[PDB]
Amino acid sequence: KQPATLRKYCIEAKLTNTTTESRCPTQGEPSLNEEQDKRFVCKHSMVDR
Amino acid sequence: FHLTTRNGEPHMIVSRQEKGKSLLFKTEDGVNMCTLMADLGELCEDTITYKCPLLRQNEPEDIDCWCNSTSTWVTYGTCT
Amino acid sequence: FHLTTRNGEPHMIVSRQEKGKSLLFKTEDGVNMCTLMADLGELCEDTITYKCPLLRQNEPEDIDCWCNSTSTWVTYGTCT
Amino acid sequence: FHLTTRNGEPHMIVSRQEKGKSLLFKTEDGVNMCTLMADLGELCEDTITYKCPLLRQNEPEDIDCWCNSTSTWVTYGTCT
Repeated sequence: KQPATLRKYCIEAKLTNTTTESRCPTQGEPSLNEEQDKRFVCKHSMVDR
Repeated sequence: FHLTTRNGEPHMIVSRQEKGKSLLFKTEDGVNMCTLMADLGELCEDTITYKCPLLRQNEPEDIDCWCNSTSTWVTYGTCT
Repeated sequence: FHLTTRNGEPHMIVSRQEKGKSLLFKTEDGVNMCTLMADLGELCEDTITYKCPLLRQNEPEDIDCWCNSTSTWVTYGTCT
Repeated sequence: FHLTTRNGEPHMIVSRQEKGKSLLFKTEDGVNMCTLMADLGELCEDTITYKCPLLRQNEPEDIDCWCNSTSTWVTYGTCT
């Protein structure tokens, strides 16, 4: 009866409000405030400009 | 399209019926003309949002959105 | 755009400068208005060709091209 | 930008606010127009300095700076 829950695994998800930000060569790493919102998945990369 | 802002910068919420047409909106610095060349579909939950750079006498490369007077953010759905 | 045919049916060769504008062409059954919402780029070797269905009082779904009076074929390049 | 010299040749100290604009400066041989296409950032300790070749009716290749009347040296910082 009511045994301790160890971990919840998500097995299916959806994505919404995808947002992109980028800076020119020389001007450091860009950022988005939603990068501080735990409900978002984010990635940092480099791209030709 | 609905004209709003994102951190002081102009933001365009573009709907489906605007695909293929020049986007014009007045700004203190004159009239701004952004060009949308985007998967542009119906406005829904699946949005994407990104920036349309200012481009002065330069050919566009690796982009499908750009304005010629003032950098603008754009948002549209991909649904159909 | 260049208006030609494909097996008796109207065919539209759409160039880059028409992105975002209503496509109109006269036909025995009145004036036809196709709507192109497409990766539409410059006319080149990399073409794609497909059909724009007739849509009477129905919302479009899973398509980026449709006409409202007579089904039409469309062709455009993807180059930039 | 500050116009100075480097061994008899004109030298341009380009600041951040000039990114994207035609660089013009008078010279005995008429008006010189250099084009800067550079990582151009804020003037600081991390400078780089190099030459912008003269280019008469030739397309530029493997360069981001060139003038059309008199070869010029250019210097700018990379800070941001």
